[PDB]
Amino acid sequence: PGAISQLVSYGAQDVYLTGNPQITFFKAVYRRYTNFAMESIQQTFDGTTDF
Amino acid sequence: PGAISQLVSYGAQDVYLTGNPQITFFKAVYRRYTNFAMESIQQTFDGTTDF
Amino acid sequence: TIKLMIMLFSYFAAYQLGKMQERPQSQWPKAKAGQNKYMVGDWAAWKPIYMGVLGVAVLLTLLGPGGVGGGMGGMFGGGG
Amino acid sequence: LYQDPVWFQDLSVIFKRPSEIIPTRDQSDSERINAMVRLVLYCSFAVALIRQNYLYAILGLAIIAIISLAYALGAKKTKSNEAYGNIRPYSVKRSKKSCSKSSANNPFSNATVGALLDNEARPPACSYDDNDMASTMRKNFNKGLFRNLDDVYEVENSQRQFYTMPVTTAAPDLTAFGQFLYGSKGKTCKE
Amino acid sequence: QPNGSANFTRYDSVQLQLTLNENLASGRVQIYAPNFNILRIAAGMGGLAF
Repeated sequence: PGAISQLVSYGAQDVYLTGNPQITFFKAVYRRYTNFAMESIQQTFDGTTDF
Repeated sequence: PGAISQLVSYGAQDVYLTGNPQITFFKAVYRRYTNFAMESIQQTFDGTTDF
Repeated sequence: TIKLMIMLFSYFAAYQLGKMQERPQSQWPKAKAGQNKYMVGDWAAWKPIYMGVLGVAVLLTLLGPGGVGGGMGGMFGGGG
Repeated sequence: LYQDPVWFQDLSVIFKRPSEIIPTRDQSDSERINAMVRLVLYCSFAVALIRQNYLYAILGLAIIAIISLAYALGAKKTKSNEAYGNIRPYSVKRSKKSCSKSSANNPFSNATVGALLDNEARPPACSYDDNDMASTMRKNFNKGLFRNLDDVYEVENSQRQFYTMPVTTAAPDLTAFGQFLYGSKGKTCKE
Repeated sequence: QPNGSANFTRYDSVQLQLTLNENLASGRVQIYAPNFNILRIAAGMGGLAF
């Protein structure tokens, strides 16, 4: 029944999707990233800022 | 102050995020690709094109 | 067999043009797309190494004049 | 920044790890001395084995000492193997590129005014990872500075602000930059 | 995929200053701050790691 039936009724046409697999969608892996942080910094205008 | 405060107040609860970095977000990487070009070419119908 | 054995080395000495060596500069690492391999350090695991590193840092600080202060007072000693 | 492969001189025990090199070619002077050491050791040991008098090995070791001592003492300090610009004509053989190592007065070798002091022509401060100068840099920065012992990945005493500037010589070496952006391409179609 | 974080665990004291408009009713400012932790599961045993 349910998902178990979908798992048990294994065929031939599905080997291309699940036989000798490389990935499990349900194993999260993330990369460690270089420490960085962002800041909004004001820059100023050289010359009049107008029309 | 600023990003410095965020970077400098380095703790323990961030080791698993930035220690021994694996990815630098600031290094763009792209892969070179197979040379190709695309063209729209008209094909014609064999037989009447009607209702 | 002196003349011969020395020449055997001489013939071989000439011949091995080239120089094999240990990889230079820096070694490199590969990054999984995020499925199918074990991280280098367990995420729970990473914090402990942080903690392990501290053992060394604190031990250095058991001698004030040898390094950096601690959380109170100070301590003295020396070697021999 | 210019990088070269790894080598070492006959001290330690390197004379066995890349074994079976006898005579010099396209090798550094230290590697050439190592190859001569290999020649002498194998020759003398083989001669001692052929004629079991146990003294040809002694003479081999003695001449090893002679060659190594000559190389150690007779080296000429007049080397200016500094690579920059378009030409490196001093030598084409394998050699260690000159580096301006970090110093107490200039922890990061930023060539602020040290260039005008004595060097005049100052070799570039080579890469952060070349010769373990990262440890020396950290030691020099942490000279006379106290830490609060709340940061074992020290960022609290403002490591990040300090760094090596992109150029560490008197001149930006614009020729190398231009060759980087615009290759010579050797003999081109117009020629 | 983590793209940066602020380790508030080392911010001994944090304050957020709001300059308010002149026409607001008395009420609440509800402040949310999604953060990171590690789900720590071993030998049948769970729990969330700090």
